[PDB]
Parts: sequence; C-alpha cells; structure tokens
Amino acid sequence: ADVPAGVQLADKQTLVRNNGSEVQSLDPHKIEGVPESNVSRDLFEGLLISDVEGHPSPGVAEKWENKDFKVWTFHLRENAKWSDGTPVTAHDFVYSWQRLADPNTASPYASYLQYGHIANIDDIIAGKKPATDLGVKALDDHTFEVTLSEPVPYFYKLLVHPSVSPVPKSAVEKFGDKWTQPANIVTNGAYKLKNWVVNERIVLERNPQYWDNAKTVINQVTYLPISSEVTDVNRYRSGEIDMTYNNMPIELFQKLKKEIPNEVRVDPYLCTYYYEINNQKAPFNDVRVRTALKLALDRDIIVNKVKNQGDLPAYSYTPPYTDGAKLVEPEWFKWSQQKRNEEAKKLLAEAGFTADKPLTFDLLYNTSDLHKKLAIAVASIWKKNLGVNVNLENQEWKTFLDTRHQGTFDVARAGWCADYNEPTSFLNTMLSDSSNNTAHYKSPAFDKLIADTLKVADDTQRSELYAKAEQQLDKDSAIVPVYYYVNARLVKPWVGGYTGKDPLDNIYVKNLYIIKH
Amino acid sequence: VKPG
Repeated sequence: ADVPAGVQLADKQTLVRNNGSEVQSLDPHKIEGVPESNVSRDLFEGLLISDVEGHPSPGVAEKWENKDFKVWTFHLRENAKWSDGTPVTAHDFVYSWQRLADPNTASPYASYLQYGHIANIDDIIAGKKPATDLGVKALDDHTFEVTLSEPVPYFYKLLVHPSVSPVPKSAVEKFGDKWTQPANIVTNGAYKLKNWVVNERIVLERNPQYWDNAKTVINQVTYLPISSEVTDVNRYRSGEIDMTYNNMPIELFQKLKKEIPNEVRVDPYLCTYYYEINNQKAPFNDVRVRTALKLALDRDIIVNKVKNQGDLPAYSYTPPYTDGAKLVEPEWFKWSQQKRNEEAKKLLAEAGFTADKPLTFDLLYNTSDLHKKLAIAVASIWKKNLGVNVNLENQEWKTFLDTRHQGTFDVARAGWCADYNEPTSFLNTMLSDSSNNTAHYKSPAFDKLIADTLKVADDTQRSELYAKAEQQLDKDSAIVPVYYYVNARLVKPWVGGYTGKDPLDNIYVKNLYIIKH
Repeated sequence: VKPG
C-alpha cells in the first residue's frame, strides 16, 4: 500500500470482501476460478506480482533476465521468507512447478506450464518423462532458471498467476490434503490464514514475515462466499461489506447508480461471458446445431435490455481490447437479428429439428441471481427464435466446475478471464489437450495455428495468426459468445487503493487501506 | 481463470 499524503487512516485496519462462492481449494495447484485466485494472491507470492495498474512487477524475484526469450533467469530476494520464518528459495519453485506438472496432482492448470512452453512439458503431462525432467533449475538458493522449447517474449507475464506460486514442501509432504488447514498452512504472501469456516468465511491476517510487511496496512481481511448478488448488495448496504463481489444484480443496479453512485465502480474487464457447448456429445457435435444456437441468440436484448450494465456484445472468445488482438468481426454479426434467426432456423432444420420435431437440452448455470436472470432470458429467446426446449439446471460453484471438466452437460453458462494480457491467455484454453478445455473442443487446425504463433519470425505475423485462430473457433461455432464484461462492484468510500485500472482485476489486499470515516 |  502506497498511502498518499493527504490521507488520514482509520484505527481499525480491517476489510470485509464478498468472494462470490466458497472456493474449490486454498492449494494453488488445485484451483481455476476467480474466487480462488482472490484469496491466493493474498497468501502465496510467486516470481512476479501485478502492481495497481496490472503490470508485472517484482514479487519474490527482484530482477530477472532472458537469453533470447528462451532462457529466463530469476534473481530471488534474499529476505523472502515463509510464514514460519524459513526462507523462500529457488528450490521451492523447483519443487512447486514440478508438482504442478505432475499428472498425479491432477491440477486443472497443469496446462499452464505448456502455455509458457517450459522444456519437456509435453512428455511429463503425457507421463513419458518424470516431472523431474522439467526445464526449471535452482542455480543456487536465489537463482531460478527457466528453459523453454521456443522463444516466448511474454513469458514473464504469465508468472503472476497463482498456479505458478510456490507451495511448502514441508507442509505438503507432512499433511497432504490437510496442509491448507489453518493449523498446518505455511504461506509467503502478505497474509496468513487465521480462520476458515466452510460456507461462512475465510479470515486472513498480516504475515509479519512478509518481505514487504512494512508496506502492508490492512491487518485483517475477511472473504465471504455469497453467491446471491442481491444478498451481497444488501449486506454492503447494511454496512457489513466493504467491497462486494464484481457481479451486480440486474434488479438493483439502476437503483444503485442513482442512490450511491460514487460507490458504483464500472471498469473494463478482460473477461468474456459465453454459453459453452459440450463439443463431443450428440447432437452438439454437429456444427449446424452449434451455429444455429450462436446465431439465434439476440445479444442486443441480453446486453442492452436485460442486463444493461455496460457490457459489450461479443462476437469472439478473446476480447478485442486485449493487448495484441487485431480481430475481424464475422459477417453473421453484421447482419440483422431476423437474418441471423432465418439462417439459424435453416441450419437446425437441415440438422433434423423443426418447431414440430424440436431439440431439447439442459442449460447448466452456477447458482447465482445474475446467472439465473440471464439463463431465463436466453432460454426464452432460443424458444422464441428457434423452437428449442431448454431445461434449466443449477449447481454449486465447485460442483459446476467439476461437471464442466467431466463433460456431463449439454450447454453451460461460462466465463473466462485473462491470466495475462495477451491473446494466448484466451486461445490456449481451446487447445485439444488443454487442461482448461471444458468445451471438449478438438481442432487439429486450431492447434496448428496456435502452435505456429511460437514459430513466427516477427510480431505482426503473430497477431494475424491469432485473428486466424479466432476465425476457426467461430467457423466451428465452438461456443456462443454473449458479452465482453465490465468490472462492476460497490466499494465503500473509505477503501483506498482501488483504482479499477487493472483490466485483470488482480487486487492485493496489501495494497488497500482504510481512511478515517 | 473462470469467473463466478
């Protein structure tokens, strides 16, 4: 936290944040959502961290360097220590990236090492080579060298992600699954876990061993698991919540913007809301059925009339405002909704479904007031526009995630937020063997395009290929893009440090401070 | 990451 001069801080330096759902885990190797990451950035610190404007900055590494984007050398600060006063060494990173890669860990993010293209990643994941073969090395206790198979200029960018955070050899080996229990956890971020009560709260407290302890202002932070955006908003209104989750209820939003307008933050967010189709199950394995659903959805109504929070209607997976994206708007998007509907009617007919002999399927959503509102609207539009019968089902956040991965669904509400600001953050998720591939989409052609991005002679060449890769997904109608998110949440007047200027929303509680009020 |  960098407290301005004019600022007169409060006595109690504590914060309460809504975290949207009960997290999958606190183990950095077992998580994949936004909620999990919120908490992780507070507890575990990797090589780099994001500053308040979302730019990669020194974390555990103080300085780093690369030899042609292929060999990267990280110089670890000598004062970095764990929760228990033990130092953070190069060896911690060696062990942690190995465990992430290890097929046994079954991390939903194992593929992250593939995205960075660390030497031998393929075979390890494949199980042909042991994780010990990873192209990572502790040169000495304070030197961590990374060897890649190709030149990746944006490599350092990936490093602020929790999956590449170090984990404690000791606790892990000693307690296994129970290592994250408060009595057993060892952390290296600004905070330590004080308390964890499932479906009630997670309470964090200042970690005095953090190398940057003198700049930490908030002594305690509480994370709540409230999935009802309305409840969040009520409780914030009561004055029990300082910063809500960044999902705003469609019901109250307009109200809010008029009564407490300085507390309503609405910033650009590098996320895409979409309806994911299980690509491997009949009849969704047919591109005509996929395309009809993509086309029959009326983005206009959903974005501008139903929701109405400032999101942008989407035509791609990768948000067009991502660093390095030069996208082409598809022709279907430039049409009239009735033109799209007619087209859509036709594709489905061709596929064998008409309003007389219709298609019926399940639309899965994670429990949420916002998501439920939308799914209803969407099911209505497809009924209206296509004569399809949609059956709504909802699951709990961690169950919802697991279903997606299992492929025991039809169509699901989905969202993907960038982990780094570069097109591959979105694109790598569609790789046939990607651990994050929950569309169950497999395109050799798509694979080859992405693969080619790391074999190019220059940067321009790179971006044309990313535009080509998006055209392919769209061709295949892998998904149904809906909108490009706005980051909209309520922040009490006394919370300092929340700029809203990081499109990744990678907030660190060590960066906020309470003002006298 | 997946958003809630």
